[PDB]
Amino acid sequence: QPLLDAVLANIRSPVFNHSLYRTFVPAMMAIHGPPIVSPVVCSRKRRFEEDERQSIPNVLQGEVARLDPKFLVNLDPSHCSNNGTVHLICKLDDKDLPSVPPLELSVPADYPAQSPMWIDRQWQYDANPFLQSVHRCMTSRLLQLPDKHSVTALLNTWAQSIHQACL
Amino acid sequence: GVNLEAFSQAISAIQALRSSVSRVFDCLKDGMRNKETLEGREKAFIANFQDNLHSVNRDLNELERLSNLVGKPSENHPLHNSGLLSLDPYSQLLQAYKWSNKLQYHAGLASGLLNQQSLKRSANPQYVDDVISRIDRMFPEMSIHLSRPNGTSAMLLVTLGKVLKVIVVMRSLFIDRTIVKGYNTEDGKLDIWSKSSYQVFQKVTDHATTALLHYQLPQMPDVVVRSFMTWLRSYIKLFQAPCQRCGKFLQDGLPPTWRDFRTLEA
Amino acid sequence: DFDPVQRYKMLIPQLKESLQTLMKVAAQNLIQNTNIDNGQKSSDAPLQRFDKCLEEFYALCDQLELCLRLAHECLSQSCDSAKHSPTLVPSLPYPQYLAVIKAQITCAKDIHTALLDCANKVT
Amino acid sequence: VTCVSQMPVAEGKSLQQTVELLTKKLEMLGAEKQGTFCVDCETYHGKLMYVMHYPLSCFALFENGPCLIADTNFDVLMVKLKGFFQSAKASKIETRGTRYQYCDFLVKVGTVTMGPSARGISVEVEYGDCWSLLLEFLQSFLGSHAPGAPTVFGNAVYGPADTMIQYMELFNKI
Repeated sequence: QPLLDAVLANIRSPVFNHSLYRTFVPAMMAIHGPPIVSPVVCSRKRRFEEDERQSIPNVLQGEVARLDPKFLVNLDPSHCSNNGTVHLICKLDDKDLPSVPPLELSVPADYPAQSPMWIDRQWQYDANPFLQSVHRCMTSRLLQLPDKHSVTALLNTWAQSIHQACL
Repeated sequence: GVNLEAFSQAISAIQALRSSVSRVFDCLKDGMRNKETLEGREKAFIANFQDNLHSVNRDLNELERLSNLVGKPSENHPLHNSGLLSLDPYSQLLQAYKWSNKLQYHAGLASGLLNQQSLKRSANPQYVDDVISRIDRMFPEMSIHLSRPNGTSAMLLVTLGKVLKVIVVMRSLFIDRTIVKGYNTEDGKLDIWSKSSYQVFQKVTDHATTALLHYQLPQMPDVVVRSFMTWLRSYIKLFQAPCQRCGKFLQDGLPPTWRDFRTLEA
Repeated sequence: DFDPVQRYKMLIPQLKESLQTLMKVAAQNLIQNTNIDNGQKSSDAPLQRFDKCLEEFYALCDQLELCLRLAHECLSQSCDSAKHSPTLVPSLPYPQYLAVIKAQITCAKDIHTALLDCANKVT
Repeated sequence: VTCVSQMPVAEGKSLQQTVELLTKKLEMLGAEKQGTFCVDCETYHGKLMYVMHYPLSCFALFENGPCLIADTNFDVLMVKLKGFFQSAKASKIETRGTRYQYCDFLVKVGTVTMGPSARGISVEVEYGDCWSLLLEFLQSFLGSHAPGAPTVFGNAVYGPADTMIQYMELFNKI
């Protein structure tokens, strides 16, 4: 109901801001009498330096941390400074039969995409009969993942397919 | 006599009104600090004004409470303050009252907190049963009576509002072996093992057995029986069923969490 | 010589009216100061102080808070002692009441002193 | 409890067709068969009769009825009470049907007593006043139903004769 102050403060468009001070500060300083209402001292040069200048996209680092001791990823001759940021060599060292490591070059780690690279498909999979069956079912299974994720999801799918087509 | 809560709420509302006026007139003492696109201070101004209006409305609503201040000038408190001037040389009585209230509340909270005690394990009287039964029967709408027909076994019987009486047997402590039966009973001249029902009180008997096996405390069986009785008292309505509909099945009841809902949903 | 509830009911609407007049005088003083400091002379009329209003509003708020605090303390100290003794004043004699109160205070003080001494002797 | 009976006048296919449809819906609900509990209540004069299953023909004529006479007690009493009541001209008929028991429940279909009548549904409850569960189960059975009118403002304590009073009211209503 007492919209008078509201409409006046809204009408007060001009740039000069000293009327509110001279109009209110006397009354408040008379009633409230703090010589230092905020006696804490504040003199701050906030930012000195904040950069490691050696970090790859941190989101990928989280996944490489969450990886199981069975998996292990690395880096090849890397076109992966900051944008691609990955084309790894993940050897699925586990209890069952081993295989050939894929590249899995992923996009920016924000991940509005997935990894799959499929580089060494040409000679590695056609050469062996078992490796040929490994690729077969694994492609069909990867054509099912809705928006797969780079390290954990794709690596686990690869291991599961490798140890499932093994039969 | 719940006027204390209303008075505390009114005190808080007045303090909030004062603080809101102070905040409004302290923020109005400062213009737009740094906008660089559009003065967003009008939003904070409108918010503070709406907060003042909210506090005024809260005070007006609390005005509806606090019906009347009764007489009884402090309820027999004046004995030496308003009494003889010799008697009040008096603050000892008020100090004792406040200290007793604080001690009671603090001990209650401490017990409720330390209920989860770190006791590793326990290693290194047919007279109080009637008293405990009477103390439990002192509750309203819980008319019970024990018979003890065979030996020291307390073959008591309960009935709250309906004809759904429960012949809950006992063993002079940690009462067990309960059987619920509705709308007629006691055949011959004693209790029975009938357990007959309409496929509904069978679930009630199962729940009661689960409860009897659930409230097994290491000591203090009186508190155990009191908790058992206040747990059983929740079966006086049978008109609620959260997480489902009212008639998901024939029956609906399992309140171990003091909220009965449809069975087969826990 | 009215009841605290009556004082509260008679103070609340005066409080609302004081708040309204406070907002009005604040708006008038602010618009006058702006017209006298930003634009042309238009408000050539004596305005109020806006301080003699806010001081009175704060006084009314504080007095209402004090009345409600007194009522709360009265009801609290009357409730806890009502559940500790029967009513007997012009069902019990006054000397017996005084002796019972003295014994109660003595027993509570003894319990507190024993507990404090034991807690101090524990360490 | 004591759930009153209604008189849903179904049409379109047939009365027997509607009865069969209701029975099919009840069977789809998951209710087994529990014998044919044909209820029978014949009016007389303002006397009445009752054969609701139970070897006790308890004619609740008026004043809430005694509902205690045996299956042959009230019958022999009325047979011996010749000349006292001379209003036997207006006869009265009775329905029949099946009786299912889903779980702590019962359903009874009231067919054509003398031939003109609707399919009178009737149900019961487990303990007893406690209409939330009754309505929640009735709504899942059909649509427009549940007139009500129980012995309200009584506390009786789950009056068993209330079913007989509802049956008499329904028979007088049609």
